[PDB]
Order: sequence, then structure tokens, then C-alpha cells
Amino acid sequence: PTQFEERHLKFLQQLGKGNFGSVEMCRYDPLQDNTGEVVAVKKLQHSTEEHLRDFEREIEILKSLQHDNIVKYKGVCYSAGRRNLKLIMEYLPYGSLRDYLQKHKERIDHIKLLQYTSQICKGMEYLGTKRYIHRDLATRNILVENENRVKIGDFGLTKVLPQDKEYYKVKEPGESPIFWYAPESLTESKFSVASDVWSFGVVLYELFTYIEKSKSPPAEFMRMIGNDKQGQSIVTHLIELLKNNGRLPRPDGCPDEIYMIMTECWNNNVNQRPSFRDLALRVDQIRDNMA
Ligand SMILES: CCc1cc(O)ccc1-c1ccc2c(C(=O)Nc3ccc(C)nc3)n[nH]c2c1
Repeated sequence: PTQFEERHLKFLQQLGKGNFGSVEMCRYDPLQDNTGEVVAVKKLQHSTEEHLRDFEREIEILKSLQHDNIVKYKGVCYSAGRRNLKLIMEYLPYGSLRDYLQKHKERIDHIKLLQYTSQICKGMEYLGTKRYIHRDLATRNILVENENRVKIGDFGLTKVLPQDKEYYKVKEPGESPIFWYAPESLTESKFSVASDVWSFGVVLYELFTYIEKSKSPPAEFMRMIGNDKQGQSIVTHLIELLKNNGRLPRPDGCPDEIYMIMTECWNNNVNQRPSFRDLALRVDQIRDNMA
């Protein structure tokens, strides 16, 4: 049931792409009458042996994952061999939470934002049981199944903690989403459950800005860094700002208990950040107290 051949895949539209890989909406049509299922297909552009290995790892991670708030794995297309693999994932027509929230902001109140928030916490909790560190938690990488269900997607950066260590050190990072990254991820390239918790704080921030462009994490951090950028890089400026307890401001509208959860997630000390279970319990209870 998981054997997808190249001759049956039909291109419909490009959903998005990056520097090394792309995501397309395709129809898997073995009966060639256009009745076949519509799927999301990932492929790579210019592949080195370690980019190939990363993709093989992502596929292994995706194989083992079954959860209501995690995007469904379907299979792989082996037709062109190891060198040119295609990852087959479920096509979600409502797209990313980032885009979905901007579009439907008038029908998405605080109670709904917290509904999404705790689904992300439960998904992340399940990830933790397998020692998986996501590394790319952001509303752009959360996908929408319907008005009442969101799913964590893009597992392209996801790593597996060693059996005896609580962090994973990435030996060669490319372009990173630095305005979602914990300080220790920036300074030491160390990724853990606690760095995912930091990132979840930024996701919660995202949700309560309603994806207002001027209030996005890059926008506010660049504003906070200032016009005197001479002498050092942006990442260096961000490191000093975070070290000095500079943080993303409270959106004017955001409940104080919600902003508190953010600032706790944004603790400099990895050992003082809350757990995803605690986060789920605190979010569910604030959501209950609202209605
Ligand atoms: C296949 C790559 C991947 C890799 C991974 O590790 C986890 C999830 C995915 C993935 C990423 C994106 C999507 C989407 C979508 O992008 N949907 C949409 C719909 C409509 C529009 C306009 N744009 C967009 N649907 N299923 C998706 C699965």
C-alpha cells in the first residue's frame, strides 16, 4: 500500500520551495483517469551525500510518527533510486497556520488560538517521547486540517537526541531561522526539548500578534537591535540583546497569563524552561477560564 511509482505522479501546482528542495501538489493516478488521490510531494534540487542522508533521516522520523496533530506520512517514491527520492505526504488544502490565521483572523478569537496552541503542545509532547527535537517550530511549519485541527509539519530539520545526552549539537548549520532560536542554539548550536520550548514561545507570540507584519519576530528584533548596526553581524547583535534580557514585547491585546507563558519559555537557562506537558495544562486551563 506504500509503493508509489514515478509514472503515476502528475504535477498540479508548486506549493513552495527553498534553496535545496521543493514541495509540489501532485495527483497519484495509477488508474490514469484523474480519480487518484492528491498528495504533497517533496524533492531535492542539488544533492550532496549528506543532504541525501538528512532526507533519508527525515523519512525515517516521518515513518515512525502517527498522531492526530502531526502531518500524515504516506510513503516514498524509489523509482529513480536513492539519488532522486520523492517524499509523499498528505496534502492539506488549508495550508500553513501562518497564512490561515492572516486570512481568517476575524473568525479566530483567543479561545481558538489556545485550541491550536494546545494541539501543538500535545504534538510536541509526543515527539519528546521518541527523543525527537523539531528545531523548526514556527506557524509557517504548522499546517491546518480544518478550523478545529492543526498539525505540526516540516520535519526537515528534525534531530534525534543521543541515548545518554539531553542535547544534539549540529556540526554544519546553513541558513537558520535565528529569530525563533534559543540563545544556546545561536551561540553553541545546541538543540533540545528546551530549545523547542523557546521556539514554542515564539509560536505563541506569533499567534497573539495575528501575524501582523510590523509585529513579526524579525520585525520587532530588528527594531530592538537599532540603527547602529555598524561593527558586527545581526546574529551577534541578537545574541547580546537576548543575553541582556531583551525580549519580544507583549502585543497590546494579549492576556497577561499568555505573555507570562512566553517569557517563561524565553528563560536563558535551559533547565528553568517549562515542560510541554505543563504548557498544555496551563493553556487548557486559561482557555477554560475564558468561556
Ligand atoms: C511534503 C513536505 C513536508 C515535509 C515534512 O517533513 C512534513 C510535512 C510536509 C508538508 C508540507 C506542506 C504541505 C501542504 C501544503 O503546503 N499545503 C498547501 C495548500 C494550499 C496552498 C495554497 N499552499 C499550501 N500540505 N501537506 C504538506 C506536507
